[PDB]
Parts: sequence; C-alpha cells; structure tokens
Amino acid sequence: ASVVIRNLSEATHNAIKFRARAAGRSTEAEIRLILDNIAKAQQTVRLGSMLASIGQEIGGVELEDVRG
Amino acid sequence: ASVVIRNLSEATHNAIKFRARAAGRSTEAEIRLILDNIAKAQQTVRLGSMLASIGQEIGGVEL
Amino acid sequence: ASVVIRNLSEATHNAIKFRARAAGRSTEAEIRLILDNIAKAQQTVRLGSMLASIGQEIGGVELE
Amino acid sequence: ASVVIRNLSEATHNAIKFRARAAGRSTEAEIRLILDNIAKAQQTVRLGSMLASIGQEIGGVELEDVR
Amino acid sequence: MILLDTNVISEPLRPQPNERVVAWLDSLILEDVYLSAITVAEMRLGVALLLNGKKKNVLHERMEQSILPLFAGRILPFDEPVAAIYAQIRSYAKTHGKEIAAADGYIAATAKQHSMTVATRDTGSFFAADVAVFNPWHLE
Amino acid sequence: MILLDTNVISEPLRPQPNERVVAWLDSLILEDVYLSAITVAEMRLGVALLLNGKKKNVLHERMEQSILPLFAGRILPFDEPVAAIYAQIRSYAKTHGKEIAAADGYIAATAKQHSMTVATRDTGSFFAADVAVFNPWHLEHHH
Amino acid sequence: MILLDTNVISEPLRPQPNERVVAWLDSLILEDVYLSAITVAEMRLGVALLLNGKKKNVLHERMEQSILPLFAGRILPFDEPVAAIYAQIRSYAKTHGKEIAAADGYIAATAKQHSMTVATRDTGSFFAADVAVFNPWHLEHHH
Amino acid sequence: MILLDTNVISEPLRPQPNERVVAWLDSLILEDVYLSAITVAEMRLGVALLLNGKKKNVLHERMEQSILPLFAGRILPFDEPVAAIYAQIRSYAKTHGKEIAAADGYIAATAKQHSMTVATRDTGSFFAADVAVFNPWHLE
DNA sequence: AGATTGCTATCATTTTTTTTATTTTGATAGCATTG
DNA sequence: CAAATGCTATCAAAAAAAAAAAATGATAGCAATCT
Repeated sequence: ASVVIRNLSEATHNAIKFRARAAGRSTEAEIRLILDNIAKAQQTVRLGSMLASIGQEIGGVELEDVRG
Repeated sequence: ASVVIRNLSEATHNAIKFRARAAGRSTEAEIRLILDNIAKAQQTVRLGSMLASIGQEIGGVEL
Repeated sequence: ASVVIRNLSEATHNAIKFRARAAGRSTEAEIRLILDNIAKAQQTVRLGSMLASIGQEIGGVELE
Repeated sequence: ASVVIRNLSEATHNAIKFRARAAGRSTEAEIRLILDNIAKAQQTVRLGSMLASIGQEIGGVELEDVR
Repeated sequence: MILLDTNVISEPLRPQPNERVVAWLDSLILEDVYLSAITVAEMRLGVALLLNGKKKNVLHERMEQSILPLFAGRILPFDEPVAAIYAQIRSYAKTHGKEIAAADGYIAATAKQHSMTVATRDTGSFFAADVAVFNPWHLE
Repeated sequence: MILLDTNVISEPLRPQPNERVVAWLDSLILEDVYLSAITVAEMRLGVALLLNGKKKNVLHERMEQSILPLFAGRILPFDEPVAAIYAQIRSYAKTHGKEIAAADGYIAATAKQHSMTVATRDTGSFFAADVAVFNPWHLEHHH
Repeated sequence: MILLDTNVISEPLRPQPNERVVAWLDSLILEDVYLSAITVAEMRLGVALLLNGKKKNVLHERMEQSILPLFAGRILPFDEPVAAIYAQIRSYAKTHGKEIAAADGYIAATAKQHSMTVATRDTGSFFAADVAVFNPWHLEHHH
Repeated sequence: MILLDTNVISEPLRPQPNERVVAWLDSLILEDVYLSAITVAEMRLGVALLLNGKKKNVLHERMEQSILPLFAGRILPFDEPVAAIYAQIRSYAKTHGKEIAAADGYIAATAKQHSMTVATRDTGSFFAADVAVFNPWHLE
C-alpha cells in the first residue's frame, strides 16, 4: 500500500526530514512510523482475535446456515 | 512539497483513511495535517521576536 | 390553487414562521403542510376499495 | 400580515372550504383560525408579560446605563 | 394496532379479489394500520419485477403516490430489538416442530414488539409465534 | 431570529414600562429570541450595582432563576469568528463618518454572523453596521 | 465503512477458523465495521437453535454481552428507504441473469444505501447487485 | 496559564518596541499563552482602520497567516459563564472606588474564569479584580 | 356601503437545480541514487 | 547486490463557479359577497 502527499509545506517537510535524521531512519520510514503509531492508537479493539477467543473458550461452534 | 510513502501497512492505511473520513477530509489532507502537527510540536516559536520582526517589517503599527 | 390570508395576527405569523424554519421549511410550505394535514384528518380513507380500484384499473396483478 | 399560499392542491383546498363552511365561516377566516390555534400552542411563554410581572413584583427598577 | 401481512395488503390488487377481504380492509381506521418495511420491500419488488409496459408504470405510480403515502409514518423497521424477538419466535417454533418461514418471522417479531394483531391468510405461523392474528377471509 | 439588546429587555422591568414594547415582546416565540453574552454581562452588572436591600435580592433571583434560564442555549458568545465581523463592522462605519462604539460593535457583530435582527431602542448606530434593526418603540408600516 | 455479513463474523467462532480471515478482521478499526439487523437476527437465531447445554449458554452470553455491544449504534435497520433500494437491486439482477436471494438482497440493499462494502465469502451474489464486495478468504491484489 | 492583555500582545509591533517586553514574550511556551476574542477583536480592528495599502495589506496577511494561527485553539470566547464573573468583578471594584474599564473587565473575567495570570502594563485594574497579574515591562 | 373575501398578479429576492470548469485524491509507475 | 529511497510523473475519478430555474415574502387590484 503506497500513497503520495503533494503540496506538503516545505517547512513541514524539513521538520520531518529532521526528525528522521535525529532518529536513525529515512524520511519515508519516519512517516511510516509516525503513521503506524497513531493507527495503533485508533486500534481500540481487534475484532478478529476477539471473536477467536470466544471461539476458543467454547471449543468452537458451527452455527446452522439458515438462509434461502 | 512532495513525498511518497510505500510498503505502508495496509491497515495503518486503514486507520488513517478512517480518521480522515471521520473529519471529512481526504486521506492525503490527513497525512499532510498529521505531519503538519508533528512539525508544530517539534517547533519552539519565540513570540516576542517573531512579532518584533513582523513589526519592523512594515514600519511599525499601533492598535 | 392559490389562497391569500390577510389580517393575520402578527404573533400567529411569527409562530408559524418559527415552526417552518425550525423544521427547515419556507413559511409558505409550512402552512401548505398544515392545511394538508388537516385535510388528511378530516378524511376517512376506504383502504379496501381504494386498492381493489387501483387493481381493477390496471387489469389486476399479483405481487406474490 | 398577509401571505399567499400558492400551489395548494385542490383536494386540500376543497377540504378546507368544506371545513370552513361546516364551521360557519369563510375560508380565509378558517385558515386564520387554524393557524391561530397552532400559534397559540407554540406560545409557551409570553416574554413581555413575563418580564412585566417581575417589574410589578419589585415595583420597577431603573438599571444603571453602563455602556 | 393492526399489522397487515403481505398477502393481505396485496389481495385487493388481484384479478378476482376476495370481496370479503376488501370489505374488511374498508372497515379499518387507516391511522391504526401498519406495515413492515419487509412487507413494503416485498410489494415494491413485486412491482419492480413486472415486465415493462403501461401496466408496470401505472402501478408504480399508484404504489408510490397513492398506496404507500397512506402508511407514511407507520412503516415499521426491522431493527436490533426486533431481531432478538425474531430469534426467539423462530428458534422456539422450530425446536417444537412448527416451522416458521423467515419471511413470516420478520412480520411476526415486528407485530410482537408492539403487541399488534397480524392480519393474514396463513394464521398457523403466527399462532405459533404467540401473536394475535386475524384471518380476514372470514367474518367476525 | 431576533437578538435582544439590553435596553429592550430592560423596558418591562421599569417603573412605567412602555406599553407598545411589552406588547411586542409578547408577540414572540421565546425560542426565537436570543441574547449576546455581552448583553447578559450588562444586565447582571446593572443588577449588581444596586444598593443592598430587598429589591436587589428579589430581582437577582428573578434574573438567575427566571429570566436567563428561558434563554439557556440561546445566549450567544463573542467568539473568535465574531471578532472578524466585528473588526469589519466598525472599520466600515468609521470610513462612512458614523462611528460605532465597541459595545455596540460586539452586539452588532454577533447579530451579523448569525444573520439576525437587532431589536433596540437606539437603531441609530446599528444601521451603519449594515445589519437589520427594529425599534419596538416605533410602529410598523408598508414595504 | 464495511458491512460484515453473517458468515464472516462466524468464521472466528468456528473450530479451525480460517487464519486469513481472522488476520483481516484484526486489520480493522471497529468504528468502521457495521452489522445489518438482518445479520444480527441470523446470529441470534443460530445460537438459539443449539441443543441446550453449557456451550449454548456461554456463547449466548458472550454473544450479547461482548460481541454485539461492540457494534452499538452501528447495527443497520431495514427501514422503508432501504426497501426501495432492495426492490431495484433484485429486479435488476434478475433481468440480467444472476438472481439474488431475499436475505442477500436485504444485506446488499442495506450496504448500498450508505455505499458500504460488503465483506462476505459469498461475493458471487453481491457483485451482481452493483455493490462493492470483498472476500477476506481471498488474497488482496488491487492493481 | 497566561493570558496576554491587548497592550502586551501588541507592543512588539509598535515602532520602537520595548525590548524587555519582547524578551519576556520570547521566554514563554506558546502552548501556554492565550488571547481573548475581545483582545483579538481589537487587534483585527486595529489593522482594519489603516488606509488600504501595502502596509495594511501585509500587516493583515501576517496577522492572519503568521500571528493568530499561533493561538489557534487558545482564543477564549466571552460567554455566559464569563459574563457572570465580569459582573461580579466590575460590581465589587466599582462599589469600592476603583473604576474598572469594561474593556479590562472582559479580560480579567476571562482570566478569573480559567485561573490565568494576566500580562499587562495596567496592573492596577487586575489587582482589584482579584486576578494574578504580571508586568512584562519589569523583570523576573 | 364600507369591510371582507376570493382570485390573480407584480416583483425583488431567496433557494434550488443544473452546467461547466478547476482542483484534488487515489494508486502506482518510472528512474537514478544503503541494511 | 537486490531492497530501499527521493522525486517526477501518469491518469481516470472524486471532489468551485457560472447559469438557469424555481419558490418565497410582500403587498397591490378588483369584482362579488356579507353585513
């Protein structure tokens, strides 16, 4: 998954370029991480693993189909 | 003014896409706005000087 | 059809204007709706005959 | 005031003529009334009279200019 | 509090409509008769499934301008709460030998949430869901 | 909607309220009438400056327990955006001779943003603000 | 936003739940996932039909005390508007070949209204409804 | 936190800006400095009352793209709650012999609302309004 | 016989609806340059 | 190295402005009724 960002404030760019150099990363890598970080923040719950647990707690079910 | 982000975790991408629409803005505007906020937090403006200069820049004013 | 209402109390008018806007309608549309609802009440629709009519009109159908 | 209600379906219109007639009045008198009652219903509070009372309660006050 | 089932509301529209059902529908207070979105969806589909011609077009006209506007405000939605009822009604009957078609269950659960009286030609399904029913093909 | 300035809402409370005005206030739908936080500031200050005694106390209660609560949710603040309008309402007035005072600007400015009508006894200023005004003291005629 | 169809929400609860599907559900942000009232019904009935025992009691609890609550406010009713859409989504598909089962039409129709993407293993039907579909059982390619 | 009275926030712009005030504004953490819409209103009006021209045009430009955006989110509105405070502040001081300009009152009230230390060259008023004050014309 | 009522009409806006440009995203494709 | 970066590009859909059409809100003008 890739995405472009045009018309990015030239000041903002340097600020990010700086932050990346400060850490030992490339600018792209730094974007990836400042992004991935807030994303993990939005992740209040992981539906998949959540339902799975419920599955494992009961040894798994097999609901009837019910649907013409 | 241009940056390309590749190999981006399709999911982190989801998270962003999400915060984007929820605030009614394109995903791009979102990145742009996120990066923009980072830069602002990394910056320490010196309010006095910053004005003192805009002042001398126009010949001085009074309000 | 057109209808003119004159000598309408100022307040009664303010009030209607209020209802209209507070519901996102033009005052004119508001009054139009009001009078519409009243007609609606005054009337006792004959559901059975209503349909059987519409059906006899279109040669009858069968919507399963 | 005055108001003209354009594009009023003849159905509704006839309904209102009927109503008025039945009620012993003119259509313009009927609408005026129908609206009045509705308006009366929204008139929850009467700001003037409401404030007036207070005035009458403390025997009126003259509040300093200030502005 | 009367809830028309698909087969009832659509009876008068038929070729040789049953006059007993028409008479009954003609004895109701429209402001007391409801419809399930599921039922309106079935009617709308019935219209939409017609071969193109003047017929399909006039019917649609009426359906939207004359028929359906009479129930505006009373076309009950099938939501979460009602979905729980559905589950009970159907699971119950099914596990006791009486089958209840999903189609019917939907109306049934709806009627059941507002204690309404389902009007229908096939009363079996509803007696089973413990819902007041009335077959308009009869009298009384 | 209508924005009531200080002098209009003050009238009823006076010794000999102006009949015509009160009547006008009476022909309104409360939920349509609003107040600028500024005007509320004034009304409260006008009360606070009285001499200590029964009148003041009673009026205070009436103010907080009766009047204002009727306007809950409709007392308009003078926020950042309103400030822009403000700066323009006053500037435009100065370049047309007719000056507008800060206080009046605040009220006007507020009204303008929300595109409202100011009900005041001193329409004198407000017209220069390019905002709709109405003097409940005067009469109403043709258009 | 995405609309989960019965069979996906069920996958994890099963014996050897397809890993690829569980992986995809975790790559999701709850507030973006919705359920159709129809689907909740199906789930709720699928539980009710199990033989009375311990398994059914627990599942019923987790179901109503854990799962579902997580979609509070994001459970879509089959209201009158949706019906109109349903009417077209089905008549259309028919006079085009692939016919759609009412149940699937309810879900599609629902999704379409809010232009959502239906997540289902049985995509073979929905695509005929002009609604975006995604099979988490499959791999992502996207251009 | 810190609320800048109108005179302080506008000093740096004056012809021969006082260096003690500039240097203090430079020691502050922007994220802790606020402005009252009232103050922001006079700032903007100050710019409006200038003869259309490069000076006015640039001042405006800078005022909207460079200055105010720095306070975005920290520009306190004058609301009902504040109005009450303002009324107490002015009534007390006034019925005690210390006139408080309605101008200053709006600030002192805004400040007294969220417990802030007002920065101004007119310390006298604010002391009387019972609000933390600081004269950036001095040191410390 | 003066006020009311029923119907139309005038007219300067508002408010919508439809067309016609312009910008922006999405999504990923080149190309020369470090874990 | 091949994988990763930093930039510029493509390119087909989405996502301000100009024009065209309704309504809306205010009365204005009469002939035919009632008081």
